[PDB]
Amino acid sequence: LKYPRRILDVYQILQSPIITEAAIKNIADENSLLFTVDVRADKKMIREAISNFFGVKVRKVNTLIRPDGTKKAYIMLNKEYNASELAKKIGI
Amino acid sequence: NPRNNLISGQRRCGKGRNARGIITARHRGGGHKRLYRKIDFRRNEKDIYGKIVTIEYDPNRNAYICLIHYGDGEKRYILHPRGAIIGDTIVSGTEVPIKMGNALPLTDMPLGTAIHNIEITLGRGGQLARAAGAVAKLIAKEGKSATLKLPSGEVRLISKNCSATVGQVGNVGVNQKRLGRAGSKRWLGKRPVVRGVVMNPVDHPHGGGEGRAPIGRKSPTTPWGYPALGRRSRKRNKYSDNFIIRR
Amino acid sequence: SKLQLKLEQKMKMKMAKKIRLRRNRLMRKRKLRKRGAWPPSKMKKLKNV
Amino acid sequence: AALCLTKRSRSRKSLARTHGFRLRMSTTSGRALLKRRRAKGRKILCTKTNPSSGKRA
RNA sequence: GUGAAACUAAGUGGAGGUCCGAACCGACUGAUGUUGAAGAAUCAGCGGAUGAGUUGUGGUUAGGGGUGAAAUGCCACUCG
RNA sequence: CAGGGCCUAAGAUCAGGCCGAAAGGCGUAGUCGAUGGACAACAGGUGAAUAUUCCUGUACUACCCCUUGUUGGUCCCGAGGGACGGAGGAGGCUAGGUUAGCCGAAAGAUGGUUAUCGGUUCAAGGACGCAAGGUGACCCUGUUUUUCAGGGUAAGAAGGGGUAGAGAAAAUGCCUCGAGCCAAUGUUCGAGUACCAGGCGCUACGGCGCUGAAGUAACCGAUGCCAUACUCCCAGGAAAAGCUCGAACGACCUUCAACAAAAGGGUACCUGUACCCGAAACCGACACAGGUAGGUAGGUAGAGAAUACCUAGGGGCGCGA
RNA sequence: GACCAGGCCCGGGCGACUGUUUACCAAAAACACAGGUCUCCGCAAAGUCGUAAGACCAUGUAUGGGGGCUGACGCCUGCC
Repeated sequence: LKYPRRILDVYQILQSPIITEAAIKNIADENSLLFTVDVRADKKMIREAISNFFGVKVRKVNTLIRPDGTKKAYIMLNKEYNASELAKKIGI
Repeated sequence: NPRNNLISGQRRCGKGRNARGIITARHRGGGHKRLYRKIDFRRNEKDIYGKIVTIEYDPNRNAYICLIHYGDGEKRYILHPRGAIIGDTIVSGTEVPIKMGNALPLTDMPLGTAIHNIEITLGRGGQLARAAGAVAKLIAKEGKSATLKLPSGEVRLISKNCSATVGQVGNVGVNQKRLGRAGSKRWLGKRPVVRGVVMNPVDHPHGGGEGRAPIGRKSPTTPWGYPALGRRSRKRNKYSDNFIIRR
Repeated sequence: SKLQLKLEQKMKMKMAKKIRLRRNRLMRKRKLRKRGAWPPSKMKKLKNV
Repeated sequence: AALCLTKRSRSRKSLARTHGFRLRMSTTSGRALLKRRRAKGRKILCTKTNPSSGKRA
């Protein structure tokens, strides 16, 4: 059997995007975009929940904790997909 | 050849002194790591020869030890006696002739011989007379005992079927190796001992007052109250194997 | 026949030579990370001190 | 020399091995201390650290 | 230099609980400071500074006790 | 990169086991426990707050797929190794420094003068390889034995290899082949359509935009490397895993399954990352003339990390007159 | 020529010496020391902590492990 490290309610593993101006800097400059996830999350569970719900090959998943408690995730997509054409569809 | 894979490695840490942590064997601490040497006291390979290749300094002992090989593939360490020619051959066994360096049970030998490593009963590793010059002689034997004069001026009839490594154990010249550097006592892991006059009455019974205090008590005592001169500390009925104390 | 054996032992000498020099240079890099003096940007900026 | 100051910059890992919740729950005495802490009403019955993260504030 | 010893120039060597002196450790004298800048320090010198050294980290001994190169010293500015 | 997914030291907890009014004490296997052992990334740029983490270049680890062989393989077990002291000084070099050469600019209202002012940079890694350094065994000849000139040995190095005993590996004993070996440093690629002095065009006058020369040699010389290299001494200098080798016994799975490689692609586990850290943010109740492990160690005069003045960088000590 | 950078000699008392000691009034002539001597201890040792199991001693074995006193070195250490 292929167990994950922790079973963590995968339709709630992502919470909200970040709409700061530096996030748009990461879109136009990095082909990346910014999500807010819960602390109980992975570079294997978030990375699977982007290539399925969105339909995009994700390059890397750079995560960090934020001292108010919640977790911040810079997800960088592949070169084949612009983050600007996939972020205006959501509302960025 | 150092790192023999016979130095045996893990020990209890240095010259320890902790039972529950309380100082219970006083004046200990300091020095090197002093990694011990697991030597072969009870020779479990009888009637096979073995040469002598190295006289290594054991820091745990007062004497030296030596590395002995075999005709088969093994390596041991034993206490080398006085007269260990390099390359000389030692062999344990029951009928092996007497040579300075080999071992044999206490029966098949004459009386009046220099032996260091003897056993007090069967099966043990090695107990008596194994210091840096400790030599035990034999007075004549008996039915199942053997009167043995061990190096205290003390005789003892003993079980006759005990292993014994015949020879006078070497490194005698530590009788005169002076510690005149005066802090070389601390290199052995031996802290300085304080004296009973210059302590307080809460610590030692000879805690004094003004000046160099005289000893005050009727007898010079230990720091736990027992008289420290002449009072024999020995249970009255243990063995009755010793013939005369002779001391 | 013997010179080919000397080339096989020489090839063992090259393989073990590259492995031992690789382990030695990586352990030197770890000895210089552990002291806190490895990266040449942090030394080249501190050439003046 | 230093001053007659007692607490210093010791790691909170070693302060949590001594005064933390594990050595406080490894004895009958320490869990009796937690009977008195929970019986009084203290919001912080130990002074600890965390092996993962620092503080959620 | 005698058949070998005993002993000595001369190099080589780098031992020391060696010497001078920085970091570092410690606190001998003096002045200041005494509602002090500081519940023990500043300034000028001072002792050790390859050792019986100093220090970090993780530990150990807990009060009819521990520990003490021994002062009733220290054990959270508290210790007969 | 630093810890955990690896390992153990001091020490702690200790299944069973012994003991003890209770609580618990002792103690073995086992398991935790870094201050240690093992393991793979450097340079330039970006940037109100992040950089070995983001972008670009070159890399390296650990598995899978793609091609050749093998029928056994993994673990436990047997072994090597990991694996270790202090002091000492001499070499071979790098890091830095100075000078010279080269390139660009310069008239700095003074008597003269360009003698002046700035650059002269590049890492990890991949390949090739080491001497006038150390090591390589014995004897004679020449020299201060020594650096070298010359002859002989069949073992006399780093290393491999056969056997013999209950002997797979190992260890021990015997025999044989090998004159070389070791490692910093080094040349090239990385590496220039980078960086850089300068000038060229606007200032929100805070900087951006285009173009761009030389980018070498020698003397010093490290407290850094070789280097756990040698010499000396006693006070004699951790452990386990990773790694490598291997028979029997023991547990499981077996053919397109397992194992070992050769190029080429794919994949990349959690926590810490700000800021202060010779301190106004830590510890001294203070924005306190005090304390706090470790790393980098520029110029001149000096033996020097003291001292005096200064480059970089940072301040003018939070009451003044 | 600045900063920096030994004052020395002649006697005596004590402690041989380098060190350690009362954090915050005493650094000493005090403690320790190398050395000496007495005394206990034959290993299921003595001694120490614990009602006990047991642990240090010690994975050491009288050239070793406790304990008392004195304190290098030189001459000795009398009588009861």
